[PDB]
This record gives sequence, C-alpha cells and structure tokens, in this order.
Amino acid sequence: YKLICYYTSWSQYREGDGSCFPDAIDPFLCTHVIYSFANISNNEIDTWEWNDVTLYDTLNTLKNRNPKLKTLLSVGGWNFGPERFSKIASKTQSRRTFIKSVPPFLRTHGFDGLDLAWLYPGRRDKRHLTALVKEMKAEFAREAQAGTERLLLSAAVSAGKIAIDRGYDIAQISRHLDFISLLTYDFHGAWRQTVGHHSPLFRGNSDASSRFSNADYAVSYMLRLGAPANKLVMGIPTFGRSFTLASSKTDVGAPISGPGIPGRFTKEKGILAYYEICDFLHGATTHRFRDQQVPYATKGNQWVAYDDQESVKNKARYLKNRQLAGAMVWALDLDDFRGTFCGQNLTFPLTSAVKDVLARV
Ligand SMILES: *[C@@H]1O[C@H](CO)[C@@H](O[C@@H]2O[C@H](CO)[C@@H](O[C@H]3O[C@H](CO[C@H]4O[C@H](CO)[C@@H](O)[C@H](O)[C@@H]4O)[C@@H](O)[C@H](O[C@@H]4O[C@H](CO)[C@@H](O)[C@H](O)[C@@H]4O)[C@@H]3O)[C@H](O)[C@H]2NC(C)=O)[C@H](O)[C@H]1NC(C)=O
Repeated sequence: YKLICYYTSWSQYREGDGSCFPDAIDPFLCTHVIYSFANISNNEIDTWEWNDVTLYDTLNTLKNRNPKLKTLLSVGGWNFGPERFSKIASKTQSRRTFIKSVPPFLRTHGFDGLDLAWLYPGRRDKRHLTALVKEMKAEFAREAQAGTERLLLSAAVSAGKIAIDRGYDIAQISRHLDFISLLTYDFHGAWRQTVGHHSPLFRGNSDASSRFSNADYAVSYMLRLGAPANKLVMGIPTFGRSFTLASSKTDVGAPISGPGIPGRFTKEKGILAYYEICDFLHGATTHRFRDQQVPYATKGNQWVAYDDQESVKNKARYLKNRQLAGAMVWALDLDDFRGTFCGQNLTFPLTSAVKDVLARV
C-alpha cells in the first residue's frame, strides 16, 4: 500500500512550535513525500521559496535513512493561477518547453518524480491536460533510456463529479499516470452560508441533494469512468474547516455568518491544523455524524468540521475494502508533527493511524 504525504513550503514561516521543516519528517512514515509547490517561470519549472534549494536537499537527505522512500515535487497549487496552467498547456510550443525543463531539474535536486496540481482545468482544458500528461510521460520514458530509474508522474485530481466531467479525461490520463490522488476533502462548498462537513465518507441517509459530495461516490465514480483501483489514492485531510455561527443553532443546516476565526499558528480564516484543533477541543462539545462517519465540534460561536484518529482509520479501511492503491495525506505539517499538542505523546497521530490500518491486512 502507498502512503502519499504532502509537505508544504510555507509551513516553515509559522511561529513557534508551528514552524515545520522537512527535518521533522519521520523517514519511515510515508512511502512518498511530495513537496509543494514548484512554480513556472518562462515556461520552465522553477523554485518558489527563496530557500527551496536548501529545503529540497533537506527533504531528500531523509532518503539516506530510508532507502525506499520516494520524493516528488508538485507543480501548481491554489496560489498558482489555473489560467497560467491553461495558457502553458494550450500552446504546443510552451508545453514542450515546460516538459523538457522538468527531468533535468528533478534530477539536479534529487526528486524521483513530478506531481501535477492543476486546480482546476475547465471545460476548455480537458483536451490540453491529456496532451500534457501524455507528452510528460513520453519525455520521462525517453529520459529513462539514459540508464536511470524512470521518473514518476502523478496528479492531484478534483473529487467533485461536475469538476471531473468538466475538465478531465479520466480514462485517458489514468493510463499514463503512476497514481492519482483524489481530493476527497473539498466537498462542502465554500460558496454558501450553512454548516457542513467537507470530508464526508458516506452520502448521508438524511439529505437528498448532493449525494455526489462524499468520498464514497467520488471513488465509485472514478472506478466507473475507468480509473484502475491500483492507481487511485484517497485523500485524507489532516486539517479542519471552521465557521462562525450566525445563531445559537449547532446542528446540521445551521446558519453561517462566515469562516471561523484563525488559529494561533495557522493564521488563516476557515481552516485549523489538527494540532490547533486538539487545543480547541478543550471545553468544546464533540459530535459525530453517524451516516457520514465524521466528527465536528462547537465552542461559543465557532463550529469546526474535522477528522480524528477514528474517522481517519475508518476511511483507511474503506480504501482497503475497495482495493485502492493507498492513501494520500494533506498535509504532514498540519498534523501534530511535534506530537505535543494532542494528548498522547505520539508524533503524527493522524498519519500514523492511517498507516496502522494499511499495515494490517
Ligand atoms: C512564478 O513564476 C512566475 C513566472 O515567471 C513569476 O511571475 C511573474 O514574475 C514577473 C517578475 O517578477 C512579474 O512580471 C513583471 O514583469 C515586468 C518587470 O519584470 C521585468 O522588468 C524589466 C523588463 O520589463 C526587467 O528589467 C526586469 O529584470 C524584469 O525581467 C513588469 O513590466 C511587469 O509589469 C506590469 O505588471 C502589470 C501587473 O500589475 C501588468 O499589467 C503589465 O503587463 C506589466 O507586466 C510585471 O510586473 C509578474 O508579476 C509575474 N507574473 C506575471 C508575468 O503575471 C512569479 O513571480 C513566480 N512566483 C514566485 C513566488 O516567485
């Protein structure tokens, strides 16, 4: 089983204990660690943070301790304009230029592969995404002729049915990618004023519309569209989403005035790291949707949808029963990496839990 774990560049800037460098990563925890995110300048892959070259090296030294550990560099991300990707992929001239610049870059910094994070291609992009993947793989296969281990090629893909139909040719790209990560944790919709869980495992025996907004349907749909199970990776969030309540109503369907207040270390409205959530739990009321099998907590006017060891183990078992390639975690720096916030002195509580399930048959 594969355990794909993302590490984010900007987490180094968080104050105090929040700060996280490749350094803190347990080499034997994951099978793959993906660095986020690489950028594109003059149609060529390039670094993002001033010190990426230093962090790249730090990250890849972990391979001295665990010889089997594989690393990948991810291109794109949310702060990377979708249009920018769209523009590079439409012109065969800029696409070939970008493709050619990747292998040497990855080779120089010691990466085993490339992860595509185009978020997201629109209806007019589907064709071009296919060409990018096909050509990128062809270039990787060609470079392997030089007597070196072929670079890996993966992609982070939306888990929303509409988003999938609109910009992805799943049957086509599945045959060229090494693995596919399903972003099964952006299910609730940042668009409207209502309390709801962003990473429901199951549909919910109790609310008709939007049965497509849960991991179970996303996986079933990808398998139906032709993505082989042995290439699908289910994404598991290590963060939580917050909301500020517009009323004293805490139960499902409760009015929302906006995003929850920022966390001490995370400093971003609407989200909280799991270690920030562990501190939040004190004096908070804990609830759990029986149908979706995911928890949520409330304190004052703050409502938080998140994942704990049990909901995460739950998702892992589901992943196994459907015989998928494995799990993907977003992200290592949002889990209790120091292991000093969430009671149990255990390091990476959430990611370890996923690993326990994957290691037992
Ligand atoms: C990820 O990679 C991307 C892609 O390279 C980086 O994005 C782009 O970075 C450039 C440079 O920082 C920004 O473009 C500016 O380009 C010139 C100034 O840059 C040149 O200026 C002169 C030549 O004109 C030269 O001496 C310099 O050495 C340098 O090469 C500006 O003219 C240009 O100014 C205007 O910006 C307006 C926006 O307010 C536009 O309307 C105008 O058309 C005009 O370009 C521009 O500011 C870009 O901002 C940036 N993305 C683009 C091109 O949209 C990116 O920085 C990198 N990310 C990170 C985190 O490093």
